[PDB]
Amino acid sequence: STGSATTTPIDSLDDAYITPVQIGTPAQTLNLDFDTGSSDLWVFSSETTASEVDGQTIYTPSKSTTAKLLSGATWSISYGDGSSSSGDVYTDTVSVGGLTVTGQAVESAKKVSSSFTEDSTIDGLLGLAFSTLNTVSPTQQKTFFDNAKASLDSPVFTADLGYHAPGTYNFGFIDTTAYTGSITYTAVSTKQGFWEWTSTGYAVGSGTFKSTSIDGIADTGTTLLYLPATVVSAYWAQVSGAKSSSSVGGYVFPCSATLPSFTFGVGSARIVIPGDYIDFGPISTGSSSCFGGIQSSAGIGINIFGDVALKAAFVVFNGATTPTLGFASK
Repeated sequence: STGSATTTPIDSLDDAYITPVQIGTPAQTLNLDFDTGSSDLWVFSSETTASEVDGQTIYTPSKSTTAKLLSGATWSISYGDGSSSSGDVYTDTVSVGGLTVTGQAVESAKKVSSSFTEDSTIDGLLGLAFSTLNTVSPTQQKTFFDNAKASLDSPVFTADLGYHAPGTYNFGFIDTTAYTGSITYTAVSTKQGFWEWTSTGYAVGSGTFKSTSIDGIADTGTTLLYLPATVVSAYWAQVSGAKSSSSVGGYVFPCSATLPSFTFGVGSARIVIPGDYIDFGPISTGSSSCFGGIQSSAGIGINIFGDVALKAAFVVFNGATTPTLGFASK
């Protein structure tokens, strides 16, 4: 089998991407944030505290004839950005882009943190990291990809995120028309439950390539590109007027400045992030100070190749017995 779904930026800055997902019988369609950095499929629901729902579409398991309470099961997550949520668990039928899983754990939120309430466009998350990070207790549950894997034509999914435009998540096949050149594959460590890999280095604009190992994760659920302070300092040094602002909490720059591209290495191959991808607009409405899309990972404890980086590539998440990551230009 295969599946193919369009993924759409939630706003004009590509702060996140939503993908429609069919849950239950009859189908309830929710727009979920596909997140290769986490491993829970959780949704706004009829069980969510009323005051914490503000425009989201909810899953109502009582209206799904295929829903079954996973007795005794609870879940609770606190993301790397101070956001959290918790609740109970149902198993139900979940379809993405024509690909159907029966008995998928659907984690129904009783509580969500304010940041989720405040984002009306995101109805929940669909985790695509490794199932070892799933938070369901007492019995950890599998991700949508893990459950689909053996049925797929090939045990892979691909992320093709757009810049200020829709893109595509495919399951079970590689669309050879969606990228240029070849796909370069690179080793993955699953030791922290992430799609974790080592970039071979970077370049700033037309500058010379610096060969250096940068261990980090491919994370569709993180907006920005978080890299070591040395690397980030070297980037913003080439933007006149750019400064790191403690009050804002990162590098900012005047919108009149021209942003250089940023290149990262995948083996001997090179992915070029155009300068425009690194502009995240005024820090506040009407400000001439713009927020940067490349920021320091110091104090995160891990480097994160988020949407800023991934949307410059066609990315293969290969779930073979030994997982690997593939990157192509597009």
